[PDB]
Amino acid sequence: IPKFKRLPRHIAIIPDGNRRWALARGLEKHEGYSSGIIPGLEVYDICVKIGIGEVTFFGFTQDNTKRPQIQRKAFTDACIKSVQEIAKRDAEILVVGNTNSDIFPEELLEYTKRTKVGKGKIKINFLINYGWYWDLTYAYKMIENIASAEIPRVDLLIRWGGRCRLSGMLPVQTVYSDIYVVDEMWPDFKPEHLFKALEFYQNQ
Amino acid sequence: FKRLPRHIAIIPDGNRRWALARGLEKHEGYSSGIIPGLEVYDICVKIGIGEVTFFGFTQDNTKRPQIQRKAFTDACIKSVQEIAKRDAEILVVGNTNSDIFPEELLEYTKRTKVGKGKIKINFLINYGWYWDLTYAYDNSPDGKKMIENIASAEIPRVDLLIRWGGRCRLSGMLPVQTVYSDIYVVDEMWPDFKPEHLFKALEFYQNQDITLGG
Ligand SMILES: CCCCCCCCCCCCCCCC(=O)O
Ligand SMILES: [Mg+2]
Repeated sequence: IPKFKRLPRHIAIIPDGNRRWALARGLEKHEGYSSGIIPGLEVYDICVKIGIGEVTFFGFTQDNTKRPQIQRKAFTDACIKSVQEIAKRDAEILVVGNTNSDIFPEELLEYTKRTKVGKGKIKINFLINYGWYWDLTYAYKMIENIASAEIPRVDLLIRWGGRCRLSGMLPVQTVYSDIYVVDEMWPDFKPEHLFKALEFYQNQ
Repeated sequence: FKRLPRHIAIIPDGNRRWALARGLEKHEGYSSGIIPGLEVYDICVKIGIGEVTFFGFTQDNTKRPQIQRKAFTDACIKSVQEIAKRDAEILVVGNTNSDIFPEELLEYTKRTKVGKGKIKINFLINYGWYWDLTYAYDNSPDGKKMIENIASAEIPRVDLLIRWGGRCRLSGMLPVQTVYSDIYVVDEMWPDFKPEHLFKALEFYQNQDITLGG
């Protein structure tokens, strides 16, 4: 672990590339997501270590639910497991997303209010059945009243899978965010990816 | 080009750093930012891009020193006036309820056809993301309204955003329209614009895998 001069208060993670990763290894499109769980744990461990205040994970969106059922099952199960495995660890967990839906997993409903609030420990947010449109129109003041109001400004956003876009992640919080793209697919996560992103951030 | 974006956003950043690096004062770069805009336009009209939105300046850019605000305001006025000469449908979006908004651009705050028109050129002039979103929270009876009633409502979704000056960020440009926008960063400052910059950005967009969804 290298020594850092600047550190971002809030990191956003877009863990994209799961399907392409599976295809490139001769697996089915849906068989990459489960390999996304441990990388989530690695990012958590490294963040708690260097003392990052807040991390927001892109879980899945209402747009992602329009993908085939065998994929939706895979990334929903992968997301559920990811939250549960971070629940085990010492973290203030919040899940933001449209609960008023069959699609939202019952397992995660208990995290839609921040657990272990004000214990002076890292905050980990998950976007689960999230939509930018759903988020903004949640208001009915407004900026304070958006669904994602508890999630503050994003300083550094890191996306895996080589695509440079927000895919509708936190339009309000990301307005000024520095974006770092990793070309490697999420399941091919290396600690070097995160370190190189933190190096990019401190050079601003 | 096989694929073309319907709507390109331009963040013409790097003017001050470009000036400094040529032993000029910070404020003296912006005027060298006018012609590059004209070049982007010509190329966009040539290949038949439907819509281009230029980031002019924000309500945040007005907090900068007065010698700089003067310069980039004048550069923007001149850019619009020079595009107004050509064949474009021109719109300016920004907070007109302010001293800071240039009187010279008030007439363009409703889309204005000039020459043969066709291509839509937008300018963000005294723009702010917070102003844009809250514009809807005026007298909108529901949420289905708000999105349709944001200040920038007339500006549709952005397909490709190209930013000069080597920084990968939106700087609060059209948060609603940029949710799915592919972002291409040119390392060179805006005044150092070469056609190759735009052509590479259009290659990047063409090269995107359409199987992958949003
Ligand atoms: C929550 C951290 C670990 C999650 C493990 C993988 C399952 C999450 C699903 C990944 C897809 C989300 C990113 C898609 C981006 C896009 O829509 O373009
Ligand atoms: Mg700048």
